[PDB]
Amino acid sequence: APATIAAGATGELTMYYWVPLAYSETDLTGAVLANVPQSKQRLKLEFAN
Amino acid sequence: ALINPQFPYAGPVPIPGPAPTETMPLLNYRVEGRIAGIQQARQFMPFLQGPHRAVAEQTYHAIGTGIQMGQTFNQPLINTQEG
Repeated sequence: APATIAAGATGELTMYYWVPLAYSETDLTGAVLANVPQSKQRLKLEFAN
Repeated sequence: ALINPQFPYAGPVPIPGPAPTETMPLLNYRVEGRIAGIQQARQFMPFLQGPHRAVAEQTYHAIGTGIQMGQTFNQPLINTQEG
């Protein structure tokens, strides 16, 4: 993200988030078994405005 | 441990100690846990169970056909030697 955005300018930003279920790549504590067809998961994202 | 007389090590931590809390209790956990989503019998993979050929042998089919035909030229007659 640009440190500053001057009057009249447009800045571009990139951001990444990892939303964990499992604790880590080797510790599956918290993971979710999703093999039940009719029954969906929901990941709600509320963005800045 | 060394004890040295006359300065002896108190014979205990005595009764002047400050009990700081009664927070000693771990409340037992009571819970009901249900992991029940419909399971479907199948998973898709690229390949499971195959033991792929690293080299094949050479393989073939077979045919023959024809008849017995011929054009011939013979050696001339010769004088017989002996017998």
